[PDB]
Amino acid sequence: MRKAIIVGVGMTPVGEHWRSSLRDLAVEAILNAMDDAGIDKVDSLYVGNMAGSFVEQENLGALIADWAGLGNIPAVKIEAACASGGAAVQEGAKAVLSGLEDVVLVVGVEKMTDAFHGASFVALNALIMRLYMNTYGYKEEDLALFAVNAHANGAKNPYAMFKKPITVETVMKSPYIADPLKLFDASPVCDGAAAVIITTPEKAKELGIPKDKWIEIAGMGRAIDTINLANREDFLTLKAATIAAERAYKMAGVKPEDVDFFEVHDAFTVMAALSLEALGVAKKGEGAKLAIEGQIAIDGDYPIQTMGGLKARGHPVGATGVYQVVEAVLQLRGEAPDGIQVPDAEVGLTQNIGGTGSNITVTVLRRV
Repeated sequence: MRKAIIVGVGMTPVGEHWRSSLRDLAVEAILNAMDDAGIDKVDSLYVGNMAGSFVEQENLGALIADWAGLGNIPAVKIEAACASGGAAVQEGAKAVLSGLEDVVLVVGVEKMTDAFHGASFVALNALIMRLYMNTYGYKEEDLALFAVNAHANGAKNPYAMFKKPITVETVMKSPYIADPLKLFDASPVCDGAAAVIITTPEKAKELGIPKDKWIEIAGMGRAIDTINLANREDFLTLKAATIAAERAYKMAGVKPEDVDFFEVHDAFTVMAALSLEALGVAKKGEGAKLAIEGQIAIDGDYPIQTMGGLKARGHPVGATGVYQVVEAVLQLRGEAPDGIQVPDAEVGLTQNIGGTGSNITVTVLRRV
């Protein structure tokens, strides 16, 4: 009958950090998260990374524990493809919820500016894009609003990689990657590191962290779907998203109408729309309609991409899931950058998609 609360969050700017190492980014996020809680030591470490790889950087937990000076603590790496970050937080909370560890650190870190499966993935998302518009009567210009929303909300975010707003012709005149899909329909590949500190409220009071910093892990859901795309029920439905979302909603006792913002996997514009359809917010075929009707703005009914999303804050795969959770915490605490603060945030949601829908994580955070 325990409860799980995040008491510290920290992150690095997302960008092309050519001169930085995986270490510098990781330890930065960790230290900046252990001070947000005022903490000196953690009990265990969970790591998210979907490869930066010296291969010697495949024993990542022990490296990071050494680099951040945590001690001879337990540490492991969680990986669910591009949802590892999203999953590591979940595994981290289970540790505290188990009763075996009282302060748990979760760090996501990715350096893809190193210093076949991207092309195929792009072409697949693009066939999905043609399917979505042709089926539901949408146009490219409609889905472009998802990029405009992200670039707006990232323009007010010091940590984003893309900090200037844009117009729909900015995307409609970007180079095609696919014939539906363009440069600005697609999130950037980049570096970054984010970190979260999870505890139980008893140890939290024992350590003197004010209840003003506590954000509760209220709902957790994670599900797989088939890797074989010829055995999927529908291409315009992400089934793992729905299953995980249902589990997390039931666990937290909320409904989609109760939650005030959604950090979704807007790795491509089609995925933001499909994510909203699958998370319960919109009906099948009406995911992009919210974008046309503007309801995805900060002040809107269904704010998404609240600090830039994946398209503007950036997609450092495997820290993305941790970034989605730190920003949600910062939106639930009131400590959100000026210009992007969801008005009166009590419940927030986060969604990390790995593979083609093969492993999806949903988490529901509540204020306490």
